[PDB]
Amino acid sequence: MTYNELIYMVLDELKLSSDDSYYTPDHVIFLLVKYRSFLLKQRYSDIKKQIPDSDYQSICLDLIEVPAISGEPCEGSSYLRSKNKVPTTMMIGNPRVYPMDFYQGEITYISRDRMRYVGYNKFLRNIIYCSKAPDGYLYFKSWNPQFLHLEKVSFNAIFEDAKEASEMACPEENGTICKLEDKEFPIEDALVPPLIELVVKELRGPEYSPKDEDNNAKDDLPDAR
Amino acid sequence: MTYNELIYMVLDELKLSSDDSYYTPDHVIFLLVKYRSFLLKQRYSDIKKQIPDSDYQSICLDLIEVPAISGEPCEGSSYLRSKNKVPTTMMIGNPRVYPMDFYQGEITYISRDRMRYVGYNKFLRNIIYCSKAPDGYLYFKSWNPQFLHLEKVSFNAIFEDAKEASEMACPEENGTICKLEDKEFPIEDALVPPLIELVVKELRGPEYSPKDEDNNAKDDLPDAR
Amino acid sequence: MTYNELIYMVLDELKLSSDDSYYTPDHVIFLLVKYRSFLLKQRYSDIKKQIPDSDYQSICLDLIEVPAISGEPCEGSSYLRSKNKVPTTMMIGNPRVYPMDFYQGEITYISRDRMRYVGYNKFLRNIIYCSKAPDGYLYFKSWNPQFLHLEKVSFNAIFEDAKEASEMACPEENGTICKLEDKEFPIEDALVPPLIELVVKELRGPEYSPKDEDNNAKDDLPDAR
Amino acid sequence: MTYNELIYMVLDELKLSSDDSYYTPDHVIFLLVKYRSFLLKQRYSDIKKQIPDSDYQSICLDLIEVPAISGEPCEGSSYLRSKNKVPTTMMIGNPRVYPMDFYQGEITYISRDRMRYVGYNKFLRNIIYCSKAPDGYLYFKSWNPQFLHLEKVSFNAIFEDAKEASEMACPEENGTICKLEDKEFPIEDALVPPLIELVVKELRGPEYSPKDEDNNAKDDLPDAR
Amino acid sequence: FGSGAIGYEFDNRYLNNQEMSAVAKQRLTSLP
Amino acid sequence: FGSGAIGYEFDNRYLNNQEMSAVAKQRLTSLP
Amino acid sequence: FGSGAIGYEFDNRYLNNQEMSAVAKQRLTSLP
Amino acid sequence: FGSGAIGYEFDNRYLNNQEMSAVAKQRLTSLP
Amino acid sequence: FGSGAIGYEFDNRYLNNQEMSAVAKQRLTSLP
Amino acid sequence: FGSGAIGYEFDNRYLNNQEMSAVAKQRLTSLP
Amino acid sequence: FGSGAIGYEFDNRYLNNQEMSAVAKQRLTSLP
Amino acid sequence: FGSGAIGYEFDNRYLNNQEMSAVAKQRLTSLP
Amino acid sequence: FGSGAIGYEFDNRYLNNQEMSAVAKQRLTSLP
Amino acid sequence: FGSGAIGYEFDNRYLNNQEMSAVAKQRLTSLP
Amino acid sequence: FGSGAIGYEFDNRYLNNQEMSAVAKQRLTSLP
Amino acid sequence: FGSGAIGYEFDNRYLNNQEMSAVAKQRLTSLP
Repeated sequence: MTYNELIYMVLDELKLSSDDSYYTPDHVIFLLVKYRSFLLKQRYSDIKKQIPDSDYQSICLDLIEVPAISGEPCEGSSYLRSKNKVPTTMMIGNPRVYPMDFYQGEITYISRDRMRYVGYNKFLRNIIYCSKAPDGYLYFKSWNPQFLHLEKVSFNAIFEDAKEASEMACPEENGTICKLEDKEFPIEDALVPPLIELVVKELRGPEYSPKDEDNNAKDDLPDAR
Repeated sequence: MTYNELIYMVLDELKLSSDDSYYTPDHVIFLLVKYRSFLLKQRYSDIKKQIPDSDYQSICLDLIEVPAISGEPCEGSSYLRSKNKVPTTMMIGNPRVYPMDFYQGEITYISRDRMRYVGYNKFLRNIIYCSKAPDGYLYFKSWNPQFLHLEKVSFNAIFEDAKEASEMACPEENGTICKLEDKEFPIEDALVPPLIELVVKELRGPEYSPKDEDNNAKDDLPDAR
Repeated sequence: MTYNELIYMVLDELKLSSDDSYYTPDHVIFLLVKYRSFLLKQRYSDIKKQIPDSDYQSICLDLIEVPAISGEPCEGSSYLRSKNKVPTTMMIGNPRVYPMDFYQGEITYISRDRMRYVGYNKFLRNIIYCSKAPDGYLYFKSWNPQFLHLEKVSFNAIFEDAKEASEMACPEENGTICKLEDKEFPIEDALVPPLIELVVKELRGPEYSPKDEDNNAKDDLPDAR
Repeated sequence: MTYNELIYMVLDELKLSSDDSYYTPDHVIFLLVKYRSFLLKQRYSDIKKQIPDSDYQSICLDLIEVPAISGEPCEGSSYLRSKNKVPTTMMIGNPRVYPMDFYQGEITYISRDRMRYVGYNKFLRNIIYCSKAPDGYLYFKSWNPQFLHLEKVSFNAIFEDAKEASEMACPEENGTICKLEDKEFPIEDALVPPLIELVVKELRGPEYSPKDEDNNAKDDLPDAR
Repeated sequence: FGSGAIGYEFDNRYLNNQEMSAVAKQRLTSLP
Repeated sequence: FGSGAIGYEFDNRYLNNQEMSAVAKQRLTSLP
Repeated sequence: FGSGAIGYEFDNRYLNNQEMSAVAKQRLTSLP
Repeated sequence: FGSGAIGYEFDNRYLNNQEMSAVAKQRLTSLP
Repeated sequence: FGSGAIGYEFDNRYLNNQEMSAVAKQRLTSLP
Repeated sequence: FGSGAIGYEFDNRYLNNQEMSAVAKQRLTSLP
Repeated sequence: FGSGAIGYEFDNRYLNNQEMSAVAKQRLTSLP
Repeated sequence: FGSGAIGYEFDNRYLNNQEMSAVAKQRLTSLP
Repeated sequence: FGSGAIGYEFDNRYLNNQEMSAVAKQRLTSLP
Repeated sequence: FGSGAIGYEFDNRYLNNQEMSAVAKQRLTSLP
Repeated sequence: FGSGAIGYEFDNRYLNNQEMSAVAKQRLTSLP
Repeated sequence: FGSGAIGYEFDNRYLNNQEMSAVAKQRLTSLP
């Protein structure tokens, strides 16, 4: 399914059909993305399971060489980092940074706090690592000075904000999809009926709540206007 | 049974007979496919059971020879990949790629994460491997150069979206079927009364829900209009 | 009993007597057949029990010699396959393809996934194996070339759809039964009071449910019309 | 008790006196026979008990020698079979075929799947076997060629249909009974108050159910007509 | 309304599991 | 209304499962 | 209103686990 | 109103935990 | 209305099964 | 209305079954 | 109406059976 | 109406039998 | 009406008994 | 009103805790 | 009305006893 | 009306003690 097929099933179930309604598709895009990450953390974090190829989104990155702090020599070897910030992964899938081909190359996405002590073992001095720093960028570090010649990597994981990873999505064979709603929503079909139900239940109560309708410099909500 | 028996047995149960109704059949085709993969995952994923043949679909594929990254020489070996994007299979059946004959050939469908390290054991060097990349295309990889001559395979699995696999289905002896409502719905007959009950309960609530019928540039849903 | 005694008991329990009613026998033939496979799976899949003779149906089959794939020589050996599609068997009973005499013949109905590696023992090289391929036809295979002279077999099993298996039924002694409702309905009599009760509970809810009777370009189901 | 006592106690408990009623005594003959075998399989199938002599019916059968498949010579030995179809027995009693005396002769009724391999032990080559084929007829097979001279057997078991088996029932010393309603109902008298209660509860709800009384080319059950 | 052919067999199957469990505790003991 | 031949046969059956659950605990003890 | 296609199997599956737990107490006792 | 996609998956997950605790009692007895 | 000749005989029966379940626990102990 | 000759003898008999269940736990132990 | 001479003697006697059950479990243990 | 000299006794007696049942399960261990 | 000087001292006595019944299972086990 | 993000994670956590207790009774028996 | 200063200190007290009964079961086992 | 700061941390603490009870029954056994 797409984004458009998922929003318009919450809107038709909540019967939000008029232009002049209090709730938008922009309300539902917020809630379908927050209740996607709510729901995957509920299922896939107690005991380990098979996560399907539906929950993953591959995003394309452009790497630049950045220094450690500033331009000084006595600091440390320079890193690579993305041109743009990276959406935050969840800790439930198999994150995988791959060089534009999934089945090839070992670039190892590890945590931000492992990577400050990594690469000291003499057989792991060719392995490129990744992590998302508190800057929000994906920084790379390797003891092999050939790692600075990367120009483009792709990142396949279960990201928290599915809205964020759908802006950085890879270009297709045809071309990059201009509209967001024509992109694919990343959740399995086995989880669409609770994802719709939790978003429909979230807004249906607030759908019939009274509004402060009279413009009279006064709160008309205790009178249920 | 077909789609037309299942679509209308919800509509005749919701009594949605009029052409001037809020819930078209396309609301039901979406909900039947999402509540199918909901229902196959409750029964067939918890512990391992027998799967009936009724939940499976065969889709026919056209494979084309693609390189790993681009036309460079030192990237790696080239793959075959299907021409169109394939549906994502649920992990509960026996997903089976077969060379237009189910009882013949060993084209072994495996995961995307396993296929990057494969074929090194010297007796597994004539076996073709399948997995689904994060593109959405079924990629083919083997260490035998004879595998690049495949023009067509098929693919029997339990797919998540039944609509995506009904549009890519195998042509019959009479021919291809144009109308999607003439194709066979893939769920077992022992699961249709749990399937019809949920999709009715999904919509029987909103079928009596009030709408903003009045054009007055105002949200009238709190007024129960 | 026939179908007619079971169709016209569900109607007479719902008092759907008039020709100008919403729910016709075409609604009830669907619900009696779909709830039969629901009820037989719920009773005879928990542990293995004795299945009565009533749940089974014998169908008659015409076989034709078909190739493996096409007219190439190096594709494999040929099979026998039925002309028309066979109904999907439930996995609860004793499925049994027999050469028109039930008390004779060794034609072995097996799974589709077992049949691709079969007959490799030096003693089981003359036994005819049946399985329902994803084409929907019953395929036949042996290492004995004598099996290609089979012109006719039968198939007595518990099929999922009893309406498909009543149409392909074996010819009687008197003659063919032209009406579907004059054929016998295949379920044991100890399961008919829970079979009728589930169908009447399914339709009595929608039987008093309002309709959109006004031809006024508007959905009046929120108004309970 | 007969059928006439049992049909009318359901009718008097529901007070269906008038000839212009919706629920004829043929609705009750359907519901008594189906709730007989429902109530019989509830009591006597979980753990084996003593079955009374009330639940059995002795039906008379005339046999004819039929070929195996056709008049081809090398197909196999012939069988005997009844002229008409034999009612399906249940698997809870002592089904017993006897040559018109109950205390004489061993004509062993066995299941249809056992009789395809039977009579191979050299001491069991004078014993006649019985099973009901999927044709609907009762088939006879023994390695002793004297079994082809049977003219008439009788069959005593717990059949699923008390009505279908009462019509092939044995002739009395007085004579045949013309009407079905003067034959004995085959259930133990300790099961008749539960048998009547289930049929009365099945019909008491639909007794006071609304009908489409008006002829107006419209379904008037939503209006509770 | 009224129908009691499923609430019978669900109450009857509830009573099989009581007595099948009750006979599962029956022991003819030994070792005097 | 009233028809009480199945609530009787189920209450008699539930107390029949209680009598077996009690007489499966009864022991004529040894090693004195 | 009414539909018993899921209320049947949720009650039927509950009686399966009671029968599954009844037979899991069954022993054929040794040391006679 | 109506939505039953959550009570279905919670009653099945209740009855899946009941089966997994029932099949955790099955013992094949040794030393006879 | 009212007639309690059957509700008597079940409570009298169930109180017996509580009485049998009490006296199936009674032991005369040993090993002193 | 009211009558307390069947309810009293059952409530008094229910307290007997708990007393015999209480005096079946009274043990004077050994191995000191 | 009101009377409390059986409501006293039955709920006193219930706590009697509850007290005798608690003091039947009291042990002065051995083997230190 | 209202008077609570019996309910004060009967709840204090229940909290005595609960407390005397709790201190009955108190042991001082006797292994190294 | 209201006064909470007995329901306080019946509940703070009730949770005292569940507190001692908690600490009466606490052991410092041996044989390592 | 309506919002179901706290009752859903509480009911998930309940079936987690009924699962961790049920799966901690999975014993693979030895001494045969 | 409303006051939650004793309904808090009792419900917090109850959850302590559910924890203190749970941490009285924790073991680091021996004999392997 | 609405406040969910006390009911959340009371219900979370109740589901905590079920988790602390479940992890105390987990055992990695020995003696094969």
